[PDB]
Amino acid sequence: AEQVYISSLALLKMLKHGRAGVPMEVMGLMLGEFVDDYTVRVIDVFAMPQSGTGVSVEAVDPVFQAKMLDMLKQTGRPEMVVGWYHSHPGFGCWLSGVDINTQQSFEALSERAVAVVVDPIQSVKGKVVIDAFRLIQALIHGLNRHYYSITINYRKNELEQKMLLNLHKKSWMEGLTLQDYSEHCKHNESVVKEMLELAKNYNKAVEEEDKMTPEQLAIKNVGKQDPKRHLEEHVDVLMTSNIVQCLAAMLDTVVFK
Amino acid sequence: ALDMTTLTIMRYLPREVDPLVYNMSHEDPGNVSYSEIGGLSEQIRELR
Amino acid sequence: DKKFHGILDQGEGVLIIFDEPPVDKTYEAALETIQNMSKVVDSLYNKAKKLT
Amino acid sequence: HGLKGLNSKLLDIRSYLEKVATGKLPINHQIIYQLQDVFNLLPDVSLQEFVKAFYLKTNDQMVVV
Amino acid sequence: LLKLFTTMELMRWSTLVEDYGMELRKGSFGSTEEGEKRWKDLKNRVVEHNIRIMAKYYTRITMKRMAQLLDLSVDESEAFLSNLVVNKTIFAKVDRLAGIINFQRPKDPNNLLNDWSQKLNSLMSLVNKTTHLIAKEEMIHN
Repeated sequence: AEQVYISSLALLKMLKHGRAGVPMEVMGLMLGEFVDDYTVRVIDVFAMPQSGTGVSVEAVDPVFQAKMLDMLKQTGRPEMVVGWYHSHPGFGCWLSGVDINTQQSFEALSERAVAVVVDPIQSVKGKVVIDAFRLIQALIHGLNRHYYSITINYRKNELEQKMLLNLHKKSWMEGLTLQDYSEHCKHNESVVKEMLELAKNYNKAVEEEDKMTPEQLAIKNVGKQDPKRHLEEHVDVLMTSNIVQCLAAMLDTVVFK
Repeated sequence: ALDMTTLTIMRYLPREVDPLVYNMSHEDPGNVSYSEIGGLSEQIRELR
Repeated sequence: DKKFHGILDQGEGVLIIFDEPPVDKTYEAALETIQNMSKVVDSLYNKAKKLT
Repeated sequence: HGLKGLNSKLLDIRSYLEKVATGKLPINHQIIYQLQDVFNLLPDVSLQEFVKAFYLKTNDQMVVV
Repeated sequence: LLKLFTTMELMRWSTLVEDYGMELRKGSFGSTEEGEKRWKDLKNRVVEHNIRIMAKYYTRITMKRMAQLLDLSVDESEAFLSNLVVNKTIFAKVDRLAGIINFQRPKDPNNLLNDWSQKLNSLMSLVNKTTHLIAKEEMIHN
């Protein structure tokens, strides 16, 4: 029932610092507010410097910390230190005992302080792996024994997203740009040629496999490269690539005049 | 150098030499010059 | 003998030369592909009559 | 998306030049030069030349398709 | 002299010889043997020069007038052009029957299209660059 809300800027700063530190378990601090007993909100983050050793209690730097605190005060980002991020690259999301002791050093500061583990490397492009939880694969370390998991969500804005949309957008002068033709012709002449050699392949596979089953099939096609996915896949490039180029010209001629 | 969990590069090093190349290298301390011996400036000069 | 690609006009006592270089490769491979396919179709139908 | 973009830029230059003729247009002989150079770069010309180029090209595309 | 070969224009041999002949010869172009042999080169370089620039401006050219421009007759020209195309220093193709030298390269639909595609791209930057100025004034003006 308990949950945290992690603002976008927090999460991106997070993954950035983590992915930058590979593989020395970095650390930093989390700025936010406790709404009720059922919620922690993290709106901000700042990064804690490294040290000859991994993350630990003294890794927290008071001078650095407050030095950042006031600095942010001047900017109106005033908010408690509600938790501390961390990263266990490659080892999934859990607290080592050494993670634990430090987590306690953040218990006696605030009883509701949380631990956030980020895992840079495994964290795929799809669903980013993130974990937040506090004390009392992961079960080896007593996921439920010494500590316990929490839940996470993300505070959003219709704009934030709108910036992010253009992330995988194009340029401006784009759309009217016509790749080098002559060079393109090679794709069709070279691409079609490469397919030609395949055309016979598909023929031989139909005349052959024509008299077999799927178990026998795995012996044939796990070995070599059936020409089926090659003709269909190969046609993909010629089709769309040619249509875009054909279409692009059709517009430049009429439009640009 | 490689990592024990992350298992990535922990820092590239140079080409070691094992604990045997030292004994034959920096260790074996020769003695007096060639004058110490002789009887046949044949090989002494010939080898030199 | 196809050496230099031109033609003689004996009417005016002239020799024309040309700069040929059009025998396009693309279109050639396209025609070749039609051949390999025209073989694959037959073989494809050879299984249809059996499955139908 | 690009077409929409274009139409925008053209507006911009258009009503600006108006402000040139109204909005106390200073001069900017450096812009006007560039506009001219935009026109001078304008591909005309359903010319017997182009009409063939495009034509010879489109056919190549048909063969591939 | 150097400034004369840097710039792109027709040489007209005779004027050159007249103006510079004396000042050249005085320097210690010598006799009619090894040195004199340079005199023939210089003439060559001149021909290569004019024929080298005509290729720039003229899209097509004729014969007579071309001889006049290169001073040399129909022979001294055809020869100079042949040697240039043999060794290769221009793309020119003649139409003999007392007519026309043709200096335009032989492009193909693809070549013409490249110029159009390239033109479109350059225009964009004129349409893009040209935007910031318009705005710069509005902010600096009102």
